[PDB]
Amino acid sequence: LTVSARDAPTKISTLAVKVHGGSRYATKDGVAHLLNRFNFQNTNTRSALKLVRESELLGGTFKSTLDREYITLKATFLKDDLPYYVNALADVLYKTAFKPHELTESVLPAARYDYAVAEQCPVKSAEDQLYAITFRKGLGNPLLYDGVERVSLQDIKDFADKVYTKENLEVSGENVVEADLKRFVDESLLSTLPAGKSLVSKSEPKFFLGEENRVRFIGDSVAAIGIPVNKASLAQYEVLANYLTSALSELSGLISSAKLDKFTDGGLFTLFVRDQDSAVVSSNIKKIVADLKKGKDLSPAINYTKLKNAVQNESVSSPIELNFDAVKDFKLGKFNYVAVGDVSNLPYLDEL
Amino acid sequence: LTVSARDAPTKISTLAVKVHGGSRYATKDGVAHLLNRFNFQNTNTRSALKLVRESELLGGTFKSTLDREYITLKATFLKDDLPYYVNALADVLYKTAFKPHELTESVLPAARYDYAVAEQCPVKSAEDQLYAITFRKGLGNPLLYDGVERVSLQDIKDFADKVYTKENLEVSGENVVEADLKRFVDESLLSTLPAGKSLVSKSEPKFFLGEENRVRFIGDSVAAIGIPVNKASLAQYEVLANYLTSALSELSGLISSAKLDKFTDGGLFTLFVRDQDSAVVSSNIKKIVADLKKGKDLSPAINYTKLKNAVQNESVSSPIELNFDAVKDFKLGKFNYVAVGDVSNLPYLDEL
Amino acid sequence: PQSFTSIARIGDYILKSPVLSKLCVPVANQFINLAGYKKLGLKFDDLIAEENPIMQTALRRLPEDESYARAYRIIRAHQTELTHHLLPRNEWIKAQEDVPYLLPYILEAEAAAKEKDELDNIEVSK
Amino acid sequence: PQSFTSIARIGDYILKSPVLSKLCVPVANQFINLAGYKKLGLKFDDLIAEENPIMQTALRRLPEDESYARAYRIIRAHQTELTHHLLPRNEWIKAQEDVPYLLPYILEAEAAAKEKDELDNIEVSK
Amino acid sequence: MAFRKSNVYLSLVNSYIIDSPQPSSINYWWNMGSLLGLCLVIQIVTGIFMAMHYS
Amino acid sequence: MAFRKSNVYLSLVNSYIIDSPQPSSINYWWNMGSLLGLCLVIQIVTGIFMAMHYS
Amino acid sequence: AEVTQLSNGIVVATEHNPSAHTASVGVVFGSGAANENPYNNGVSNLWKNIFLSKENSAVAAKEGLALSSNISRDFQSYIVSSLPGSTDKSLDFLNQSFIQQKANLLSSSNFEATKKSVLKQVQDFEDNDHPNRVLEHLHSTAFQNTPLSLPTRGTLESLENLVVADLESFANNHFLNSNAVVVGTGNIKHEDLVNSIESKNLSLQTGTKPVLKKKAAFLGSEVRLRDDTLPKAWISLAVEGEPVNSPNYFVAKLAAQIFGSYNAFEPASRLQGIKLLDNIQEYQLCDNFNHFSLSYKDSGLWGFSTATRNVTMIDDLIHFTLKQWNRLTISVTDTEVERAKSLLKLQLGQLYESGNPVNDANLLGAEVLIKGSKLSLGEAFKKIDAITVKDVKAWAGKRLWDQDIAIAGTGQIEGLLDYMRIRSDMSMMRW
Ligand SMILES: CCCCCCCCCCC(=O)OC[C@H](COP(=O)(O)OC[C@H](O)COP(=O)(O)OC[C@@H](COC(=O)CC)OC(=O)CCC)OC(=O)CCCCCCCC
Ligand SMILES: CCCCCCCCCCC(=O)OC[C@H](COP(=O)(O)OC[C@H](O)COP(=O)(O)OC[C@@H](COC(=O)CC)OC(=O)CCC)OC(=O)CCCCCCCC
Ligand code: HEM
Ligand code: HEM
Ligand SMILES: CCCCCCCCCCCCCCC(=O)OCCCOP(=O)(O)OC[C@@H](O)COP(=O)(O)OCCCOC(C)=O
Ligand SMILES: CCCCCCCCCCCCCCC(=O)O[C@H](COC(=O)CCCCCCCCCCCC)COP(=O)(O)O
Ligand SMILES: CCCCCCCCCCCCCCC(=O)O[C@H](COC(=O)CCCCCCCCCCCC)COP(=O)(O)O
Ligand SMILES: CCCCCCCCCCCCCCCCCC(=O)O[C@H](COC(=O)CCCCCC)COP(=O)(O)OCCN
Ligand SMILES: CCCCCCCCCCCCCCCCCC(=O)O[C@H](COC(=O)CCCCCC)COP(=O)(O)OCCN
Ligand SMILES: CCCCCCCCCCCO[C@@H]1O[C@H](CO)[C@@H](O[C@H]2O[C@H](CO)[C@@H](O)[C@H](O)[C@H]2O)[C@H](O)[C@H]1O
Repeated sequence: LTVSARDAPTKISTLAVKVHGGSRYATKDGVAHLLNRFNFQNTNTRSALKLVRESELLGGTFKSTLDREYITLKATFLKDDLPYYVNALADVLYKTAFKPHELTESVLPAARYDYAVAEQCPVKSAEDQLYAITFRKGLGNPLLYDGVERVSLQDIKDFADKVYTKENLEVSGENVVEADLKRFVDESLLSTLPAGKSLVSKSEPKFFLGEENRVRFIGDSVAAIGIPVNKASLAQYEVLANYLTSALSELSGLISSAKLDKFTDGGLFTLFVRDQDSAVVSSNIKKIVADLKKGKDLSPAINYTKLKNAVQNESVSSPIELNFDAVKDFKLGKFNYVAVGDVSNLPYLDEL
Repeated sequence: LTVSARDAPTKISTLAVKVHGGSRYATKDGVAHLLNRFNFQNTNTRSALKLVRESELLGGTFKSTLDREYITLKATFLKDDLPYYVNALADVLYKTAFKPHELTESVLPAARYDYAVAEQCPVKSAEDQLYAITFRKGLGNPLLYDGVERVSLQDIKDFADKVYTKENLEVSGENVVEADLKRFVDESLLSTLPAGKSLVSKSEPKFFLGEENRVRFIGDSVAAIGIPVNKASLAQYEVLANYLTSALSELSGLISSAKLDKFTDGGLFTLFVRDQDSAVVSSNIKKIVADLKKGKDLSPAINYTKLKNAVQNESVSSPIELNFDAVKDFKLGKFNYVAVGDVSNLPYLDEL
Repeated sequence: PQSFTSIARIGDYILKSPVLSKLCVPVANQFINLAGYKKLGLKFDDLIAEENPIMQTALRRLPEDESYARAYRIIRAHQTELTHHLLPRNEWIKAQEDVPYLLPYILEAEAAAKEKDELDNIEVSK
Repeated sequence: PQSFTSIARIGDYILKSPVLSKLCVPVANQFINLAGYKKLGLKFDDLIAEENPIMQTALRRLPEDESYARAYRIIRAHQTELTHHLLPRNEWIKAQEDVPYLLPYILEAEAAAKEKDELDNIEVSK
Repeated sequence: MAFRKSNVYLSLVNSYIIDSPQPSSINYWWNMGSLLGLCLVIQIVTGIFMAMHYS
Repeated sequence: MAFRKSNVYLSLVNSYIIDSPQPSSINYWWNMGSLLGLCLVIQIVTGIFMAMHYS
Repeated sequence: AEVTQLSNGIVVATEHNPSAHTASVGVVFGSGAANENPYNNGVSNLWKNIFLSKENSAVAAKEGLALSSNISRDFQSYIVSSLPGSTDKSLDFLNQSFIQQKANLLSSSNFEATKKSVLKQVQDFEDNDHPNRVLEHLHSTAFQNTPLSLPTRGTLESLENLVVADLESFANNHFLNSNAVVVGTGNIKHEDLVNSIESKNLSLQTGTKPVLKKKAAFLGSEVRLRDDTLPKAWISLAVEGEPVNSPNYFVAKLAAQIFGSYNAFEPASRLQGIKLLDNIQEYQLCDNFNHFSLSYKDSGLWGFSTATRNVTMIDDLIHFTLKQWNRLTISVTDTEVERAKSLLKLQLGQLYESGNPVNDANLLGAEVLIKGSKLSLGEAFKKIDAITVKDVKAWAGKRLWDQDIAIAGTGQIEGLLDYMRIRSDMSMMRW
């Protein structure tokens, strides 16, 4: 039941209730996604309809976001209305109705929409694959519900019980007065929630190297590499991602995307090469790997990464990385690889 | 242009023109499938409709079958009408029209159907995967056309030119007088075909071991193992396949299917475990592998295999016959593994 | 077209009152037995006119097993009616079985509809 | 009504005959110029009545690029017609461009339909 | 499809008098409408024939 | 959908004289049909009113 | 909470944000796509891309700087972002890009490569971005043969005919001191920036004034780009709206908020207090729609955009939408106006109180170029709260009721009826 808030003389404020219940904690494939979609549906005392109509009248909006680590309930509104939004978000964690008709009429269809959109983006499929082969159960769990594993209404409710606890969440506020936020949170049903366990793991996750998986897909082809990174080794991978996607590297024009997904217990570096032509993907990926294997100096990209890492001002509980002033060289060692698309004409891990 | 036949005093005869143009030889993914579907469509001198109406009045039917190694044009008819069918099959290889409208109106839809039927059968998915990870580019080619690799009308015609040559096909006949068959084959356009070159590789195919691929799928889950086998080790895997599937083995009730696909340059042993419950699939595959690693005495299955192998044989081009007598023991070494279905709850090659 | 919300409000008021209850329930019991729908294998909730948005919402939300059973009772009743007979006594719906299985779905839909109408016409008092 | 196979048979006979060709073709050329369809941006094949199976088969088999081009000529012709004007001289279809682009598709469809009819009515002489 | 369904005029006849899905339990009271149609026909026909002799 | 489309009677009026897709190029010769409908109406109306005074 | 602005030849505008961990410095020119002609159309987009060129970006990256550039219709920006302590390094880069040098970036190799890239981007936009492509054509038809009709990215035809001389020619005519404003946002001190700029001499380069053109004018019209091979129908429809600084600037934005935006796939979007939603959800008339009130220097566009797979009911989608618009003139309710006020404040707040310095730099620069200052969010909120039902009705009575419309569409638009059927729906029959 952590509560933080930065203040400002603005007219708009944002409230966030971050719950450690992302896909990494999903008991069954897709339950975290379904729960995310259930957020803001009817609560025992207020319907989804009334919530929307009331919030429009006072000037505010709600949204529930899902990522590998969290399920974030966010509210954006006019500053003086803080108490209303604290209670609204609290009511979601404490008393959502979870009616069977809501699952069939709103939740499932909406989750199908999310999947359908993602299904047509080969890089997202490649990313899911990278997580799966590098970590397996846990961090490698699928982000979205695709129905391969049946998830019932009860499964969704059970996951809510497992994840919606006082010890498993952090309340954050932007352009909000901390003193009041703390007072309102203590008066809300948030403090009435059971004080379970923090699902956050301290130890480093088990990982795998030299793994590969191929997926046939109609559309653009993608070749991607994933690398599990240590808590201490994450600063050099951050600079690497920015360096690789900056004008400082000759191969930036060869990569579609590169980034470092950071968690409290480590991270995952992902690099994607996407193009409609399988030959172009093959040449690009082969060149990238060969170049990285030969190694390079990341020192020139230090000041640049500092700037880019800082453009993430919205985040409150951001992982501090004063490790930047120590990174210099990088040499590509072992990694994981996934081919998606015209697989019969894409490189195999063996060839790299 | 091999021509052989076995006669008998019957009413019905069958004629086959085996062509080495199965998926293993496919220039692009699915082209062999498309060519197989194009067989019996219009020829330059006779429409598909006339062929059907004419052969019905005579008392015969045509069929074109595709497998990993062959594209087989077969005819089943009343004995005395042999010459008509010899010429009919010859006309297909020599002069099919390949009209653009035939590709859109008949060939593609028919291939689309074949795919949709196979798509819902996870063992067939697992089998394609097994062939893919073990052999890759060669025999690892997808059996059917799925559209990941665009195949044009010209590609189909190019493949026909590549595969429809005198040195690349074998003519077989059952309940047919060989002397007459050879005469008709020589008089037909089958003799006017360009004398290209046999595509049959005499050397043993490149293979891989310890490889795995995981495929998410809604439906029954399947865990399969594939083992590349030499021409010499062929007989021992034949008895093994029959053994594991017979009442002689106490694990036959744990496996859905087990067989040995024989080619002139080697083969692939495949074993499949299928069930709606992933927990059952997990248990079974783990036990099967554990017991096979423990070693097994195949001697008792020798007489059974001679019987089963004999019934399986019918074509005048069956593999190594007398080789069973020397089989004795078996111990599972290295192999390839594929998981299809509820992959998040299926075993990994690691734990096998 | 009297709402079920209105019907329940009046009915509950009668059931909660010892005086009115002992006075009305017996007459209601006789009314139902004379109605004769149970002799056709029907439950009262099967009799509700369904050609309206509230009922369509209710029926859509009704769980599958109950929906199949309601379907059978309706078909069987039509067959019995066309033959101008009543069902065999043992197939009659028993008083204990004449349960308001659809009522809760109906009341829920009515409450939601009522709220939407109120919200669609809310006045703001500055 | 008259099949294109029949029109071609008669026409080819005239065309392959040095005598008739010199006597008929010039008349045909004047007939076509007086027709005026080219002044509306149309090719003769655009004029063929399409509400029949043969033509629908032909039009479906017409390659995309030519199909889009035919669509434009038809639309532009309707717009020009409704304004009661002709297209500017430079937009008129030239004799070299008035090609029978659809005819081969029509003839093929007719030949197939003729054969189907023959096969549907074949007699067996025992 | 059948001509009674394909033809522009017959389809209406088929839709109202042939394939029209009727509740299996309607009783004889549901026969009055057809009787009213018969009545209208009787009146119009007898009326017209009498009109030929009326002043 | 619009009332002119959903209503059983107006949907007929809409399909025949409001939303009916017409070829953009039909000329004035295509106006004779509506004129024939007008003629029939003129004849029936003037005829009925005269019938009231005819023997 | 305030915005400072000083002058000494060069107009400097800053907006200090303590909660910011970065700073942005740049120059915004009061010229954009609307200052180009049909033949050099895309020259500004060309400038943007050479500024973001690899050679130039590498120099900036070495110094820990990030480059940004936005091409709009009335304005144009070139921004450099850095940590608060490196604001000086940003100005040194900015000085080298415009003052010190102005032909190093225009080398044959760099120009040809950049030109080749933008040509690819524009071809992509044209072939794939249907909703935005349709909105661009709305502008093209609505303001045809007028400055505002030119697409910001330029056109393929004019783009491929562009040479280095066109870039220099445009730069000489528009990249002038009298047409610029140096902006500073994020964690920055007004004094530090004004003194760092004043540090250098550079005074002789100025005096020149930009070229003048013709006034933007709205013309009721339509452009239809039917494509039966696309899976949906995408259309944008609008009337002449309000220019920036119009007395009805906020009333127009509030009116647009009354009908707002919608996404059929988002559960909460379907529950909004928008009466139009009752009419369109029954048969699912569209996948999404968004109302807008686009304001520019000379004119504006008020209307909506929508995408739909319901190709046989487009007429109902358009009919119901326009019938709702009719209500703004005769029956819009007090509650609808109140709901819109709240949501308008929320949108304005999210636009102006973003945590992004580059967004603030663009907004600040663009506004100080037109009115010599940036209106406070506080004063905007007060104007919004003062809007009455009568104000909305008077505005709609002149802007919407029986007024000409501009329409643009692509995809399966066979069901989109002729212009007059749509135009007629801009009013209702009365006694
Ligand atoms: C002067 C102008 C009218 C002249 C034409 C009128 C003709 C029809 C009007 C009568 C009517 O509609 O009565 C319907 C009423 C309902 O009946 P239900 O559907 O529940 O039948 C089940 C039946 O056994 C099925 O039986 P089923 O089809 O197998 O045969 C039935 C019966 C039908 O007879 C008729 O013609 C119909 C009345 O045929 C017979 O076996 C009779 C042997 C002589 O049948 C009755 O039970 C009659 C109730 C009497 C009320 C009459 C009041 C009139 C003032
Ligand atoms: C006769 C007793 C029965 C009474 C019924 C009368 C009903 C009218 C019958 C006439 C008819 O159907 O003629 C159609 C013929 C075709 O025309 P189009 O489609 O090719 O026109 C293009 C127009 O310029 C569009 O032009 P727009 O629409 O802009 O105005 C057209 C014109 C229409 O006039 C009419 O109402 C029809 C005559 O209005 C004027 O400019 C007239 C100025 C006083 O119109 C013509 O162009 C006339 C050609 C000669 C026909 C002679 C009739 C034989 C008896
Ligand atoms: C719904 C249709 C009709 C009804 C309800 C109806 C009713 C009547 C009635 C009640 C009478 C008086 C009968 C009597 O007491 O003698 C009558 C007379 C007459 N009706 Fe009709 N009628 C109908 C249609 C027609 C039509 C279409 C004509 C065609 C002209 C017609 C022609 C006559 C004539 C000539 C008489 C006078 C001879 C007579 O009294 O029977 N009727 N009608
Ligand atoms: C299709 C519509 C009709 C046509 C083509 C038609 C035609 C005619 C013609 C050619 C005449 C002779 C006019 C003369 O030379 O004076 C006539 C007379 C008459 N018609 Fe009709 N008529 C039609 C409908 C009707 C209708 C519905 C009635 C209803 C009773 C009617 C009642 C009369 C009467 C009373 C006369 C005698 C008075 C007169 O001569 O004008 N007509 N009609
Ligand atoms: C420019 C002129 C302006 C002046 C105005 C005066 C002229 C009047 C305009 C109205 C004209 C309508 C005439 C057509 C008519 O009534 O026939 C309708 C036949 C229905 O057939 P359908 O078009 O295939 O429609 C759909 C129906 O076939 C589907 O069947 P269902 O759902 O049962 O609905 C059926 C209609 C039944 O009624 C009849 C008799 O057909
Ligand atoms: C406007 C008037 C309203 C009246 C509505 C009454 C409807 C009854 C009409 C009867 C049509 C029967 C057709 C049966 C048929 O086609 O099936 C034919 C068989 O028809 C027959 O056997 C002849 C039955 C004789 C019925 C006598 C007609 C009575 C005339 C008086 C009615 C005046 C209105 C197909 O039979 P199948 O199904 O065994 O192959
Ligand atoms: C039996 C059939 C014969 C006649 C066929 C010809 C059809 C002509 C019908 C005319 C209807 C016009 C309605 C216009 C409308 O609703 O649009 C209304 C506007 O109507 C008007 O302004 C009135 C125009 C005056 C109509 C003249 C009456 C014609 C005299 C009758 C001739 C027939 C006997 C909607 O207009 P808006 O699109 O601007 O919003
Ligand atoms: C309120 C007025 C009445 C309402 C009109 C609707 C009710 C109509 C009921 C009438 C029953 C009579 C139907 C018989 C006609 C069916 C045959 C037919 O349409 O064949 C027609 C040809 O008909 C004619 O030439 C004249 C028909 C005149 C009918 C005069 C009563 C063939 O049309 P067909 O459907 O075969 O079109 C080919 C599609 N490939
Ligand atoms: C020879 C002619 C044969 C007739 C062919 C039919 C041609 C139809 C043309 C008629 C045009 C007139 C239509 C006006 C009526 C439309 C309004 C309507 O239906 O409202 C109706 C109610 O109508 C009535 O009560 C009386 C209608 C009598 C009309 C008598 C002329 C509302 O119907 P609604 O569509 O809203 O559905 C109800 C909800 N279950
Ligand atoms: C058929 C037998 C003869 C019947 C008599 C003829 C009928 C005449 C009807 C005349 C006018 O009916 C009248 O039409 C005008 C459109 O022209 C309508 O006007 C409506 O659309 C116009 C735009 O075109 C808007 O300017 C106006 O503000 C709006 O109210 C008006 O509200 C309606 O009241």
